[PDB]
Amino acid sequence: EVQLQQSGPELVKPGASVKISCKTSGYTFTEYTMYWVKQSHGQSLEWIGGINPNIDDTTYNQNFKDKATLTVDKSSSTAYMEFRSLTFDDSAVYYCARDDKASFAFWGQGTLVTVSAAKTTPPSVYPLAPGSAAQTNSMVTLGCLVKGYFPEPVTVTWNSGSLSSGVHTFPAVLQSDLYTLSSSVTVPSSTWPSETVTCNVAHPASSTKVDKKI
Amino acid sequence: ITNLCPFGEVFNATRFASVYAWNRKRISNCVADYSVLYNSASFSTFKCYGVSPTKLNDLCFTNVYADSFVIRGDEVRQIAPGQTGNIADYNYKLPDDFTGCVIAWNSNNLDSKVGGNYNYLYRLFRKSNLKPFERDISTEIYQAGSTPCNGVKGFNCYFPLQSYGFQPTYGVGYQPYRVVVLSFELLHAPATVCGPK
Amino acid sequence: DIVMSQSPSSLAVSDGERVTLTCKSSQSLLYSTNQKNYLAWYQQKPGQSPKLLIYWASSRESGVPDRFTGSGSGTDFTLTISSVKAEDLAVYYCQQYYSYPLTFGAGTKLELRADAAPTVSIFPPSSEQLTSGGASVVCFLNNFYPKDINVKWKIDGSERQNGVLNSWTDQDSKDSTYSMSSTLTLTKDEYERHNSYTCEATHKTSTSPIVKSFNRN
Repeated sequence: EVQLQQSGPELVKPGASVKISCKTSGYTFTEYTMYWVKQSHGQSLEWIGGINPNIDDTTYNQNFKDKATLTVDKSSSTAYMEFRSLTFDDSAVYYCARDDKASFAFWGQGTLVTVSAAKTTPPSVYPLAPGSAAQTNSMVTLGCLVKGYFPEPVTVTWNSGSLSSGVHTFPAVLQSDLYTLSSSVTVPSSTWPSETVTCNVAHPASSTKVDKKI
Repeated sequence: ITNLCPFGEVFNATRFASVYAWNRKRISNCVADYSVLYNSASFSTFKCYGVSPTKLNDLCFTNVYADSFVIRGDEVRQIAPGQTGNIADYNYKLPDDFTGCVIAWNSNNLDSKVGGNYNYLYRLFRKSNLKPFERDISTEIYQAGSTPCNGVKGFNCYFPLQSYGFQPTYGVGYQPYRVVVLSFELLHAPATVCGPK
Repeated sequence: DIVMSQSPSSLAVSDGERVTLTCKSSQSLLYSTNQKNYLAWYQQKPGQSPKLLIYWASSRESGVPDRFTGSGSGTDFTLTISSVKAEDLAVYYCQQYYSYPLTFGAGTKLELRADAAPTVSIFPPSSEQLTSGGASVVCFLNNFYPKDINVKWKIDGSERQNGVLNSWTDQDSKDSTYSMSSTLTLTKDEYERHNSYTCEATHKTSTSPIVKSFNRN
């Protein structure tokens, strides 16, 4: 069909620029038109603009004036989108939309552009345990906090991946330019506190691994 | 012989039409001398497709259609049987069974119009490929994408007829050339326009 | 500009039931020349790119199953599915092609069913947290339904909203329920000046909010 190869993730700072590419293959690049759709706030879709590559015309939205520019490359059949004067609200996933036919518009994979002003810090793990010596419930809950890590995400495993049943992994929240997640599992009372477990995290960007015991 | 028809009026005309609005003057019931057009050697480019120019005196046809338009200097290769290009699929197409000739010459001094000639137009955009010997005069707005435009010159909705930029001081390139296409069609009907006797 | 609205924003659907989605525009999108309604229906899988399903509000694209039937013209438009499946768990959108700029819909996300009841699991702050100079009292709210839940934080009988962070995830496919975490941050000076830390959650399936507390001593 239509192969739309986009760029990978970028980690930039506010005030700088970034470039988003979208390479086409299989069809004529100069025939159809190119569009860009920004997906922000988790589910909301926003229209950036468009640029028919044939005669190089370009139109933009009112929300994206003097911010994004669109250029094409006829020799490489790749489209370009360059953002200038980036803000904290521009942290979203940008998509490459190719209008082949009115029956089906072909979409790419998505370009995750995270813009923030922070340094890569290793995560700090705080174990959690209930303070009640006895309870009526047959199931007990244990917790594990991950605070002060950048950038997202990290892999959080329970008992080196063996405790996979009944695991609730929560997404990260941004506070003071750092991300913070939490995790909790449901443990029966027959093993805890008779047997111990551990909270294993791993950050591939920082290449650090912290093993805390609960 | 009597009743000599002015066959040279299409070559010495005072007003030419555009490529998308090419005229076709029917010539019938006369005698034409073909040595004036080929043996005089006064034209720049001329080539017959399928017939020989020295054998039109003894082999004759029933009807002749004279097509006239003004095209660019590099675009003379698009006036040929089985070609694609900017005007071959949009403005004027010759079929593969074309048995006529194409006579062209450089109209530099007359059709110059220093400052940009804004009279002759041509088609860049069309919804489909043009059939051979078909003329398109109607001027709607082209739609290359899913966007309805009601008289809007905005994005992806423009005019489908531009201007020929003609410059008088330029290495030949896009120079205006007056092309006269004399279609030679031979049918089962009794012949009307033949050569000298 | 041309705006559009969706009604509703979320729908709880079961396997086998038919679902209708309503997309209403602020003006008519009917083009008199082509006699077509310039409106498109999209479907975005969680973690994947959105794909176009219904074009011109009455035609099915090749490769889309026959359950997706589009209808409507002018202002009122309706996307009708005959019988949903497990692969239909996605979010749907509405986009018009009538004029520039192109307007996208709000988004209609489907849910599962039904009847989950929550519990409260309080956690004291760790020893490594107080050594770093701060404190954090958390109580997890897992295995509940629907997602429209509320929680309150009251310290020593006084309600405090400074530092309340909520973390809500998607619906777990194993039990068709939700789980939500609530984190309240505070300093070590505020932890020593106070004794009781309570979090209170309100739910539709309970006539009394579930309370839970723990003491510093």
